[PDB]
Amino acid sequence: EFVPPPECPVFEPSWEEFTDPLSFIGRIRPLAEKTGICKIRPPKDWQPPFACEVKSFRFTPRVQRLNELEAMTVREYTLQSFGEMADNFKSDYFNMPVHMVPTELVEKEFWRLVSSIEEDVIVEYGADISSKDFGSGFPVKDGRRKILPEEEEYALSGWNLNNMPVLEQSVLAHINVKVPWLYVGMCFSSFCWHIEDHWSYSINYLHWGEPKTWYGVPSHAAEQLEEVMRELAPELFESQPDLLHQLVTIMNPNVLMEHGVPVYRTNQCAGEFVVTFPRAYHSGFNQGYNFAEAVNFC
Ligand SMILES: C=CC(=O)N1CCCN(c2cc(NCCC(=O)O)nc(-c3ccccn3)n2)CC1
Ligand SMILES: [Mn+2]
Repeated sequence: EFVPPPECPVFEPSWEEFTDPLSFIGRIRPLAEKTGICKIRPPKDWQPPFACEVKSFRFTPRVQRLNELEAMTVREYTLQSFGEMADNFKSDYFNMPVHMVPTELVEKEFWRLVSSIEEDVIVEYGADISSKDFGSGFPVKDGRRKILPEEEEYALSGWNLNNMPVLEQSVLAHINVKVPWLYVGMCFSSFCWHIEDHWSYSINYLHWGEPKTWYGVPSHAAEQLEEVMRELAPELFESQPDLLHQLVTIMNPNVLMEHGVPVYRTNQCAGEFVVTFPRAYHSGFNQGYNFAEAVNFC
């Protein structure tokens, strides 16, 4: 009986507030930093077109076994062929059309399978595809793809993830002499509990497809989550550094909540932004075939 965590804040900025992402995130910060994650719905007219080279988009997804940690004790696809596989998997698993499966049912079934010792569900995830390989999901004035006059406002938009500031201030940067990543998801494909490198911000955009479910923990409960992890994670991974342990830190949010860790959830739909604040532990899974883009900013 999985209990859905409370909903994270959702913001619907007007066209005035939507003029600058960094200004908007700083003003919603007093609330969103207390929940770890937040969702931002752009104005209804803001619809960036999909600019990925779909004709050339090929990738080999990684294999995910949902119950790999509880059990302790691949084809190359195009975007079309992966989606046909993703839709056939979900429609066969739930025995109904893909768009008719309630998001609460996929959520309850995902967490049952993760801890299931009898059912071994295996899915695939097109994870960590660089935007340099086939182009960003957003229009970019890089001269390698045709940008129409109606699309130029999106190539120059501050909410275009390619236009987010990524350079961190340091003395090393002045003594010296990032790009968004793409995620093609299917039903039950997931990412486990982790924080971004250098406790960085991260913004995620779902270009199209089925929703992506998120779980977020505010930064003021980061040490409590890490303590709960060490107490409940397998002992063979107890001594591993964070950069490696984060690869195998899948945990039911109700287990964290039972130990007093505040967890917030949300369903990121197509065309919606999710922002993760510094040192906000987050995890989640995809409701079905979708396409997401994410970048770290500061
Ligand atoms: C956390 C490890 C993890 O579960 N995986 C599998 C899932 C895909 N992938 C991801 C995904 C992700 N965010 C989800 C975005 C989305 O899927 O839309 N963040 C990272 C990451 C890794 C190191 C440092 C910072 N971030 N890696 C690779 C490792
Ligand atoms: Mn990440």
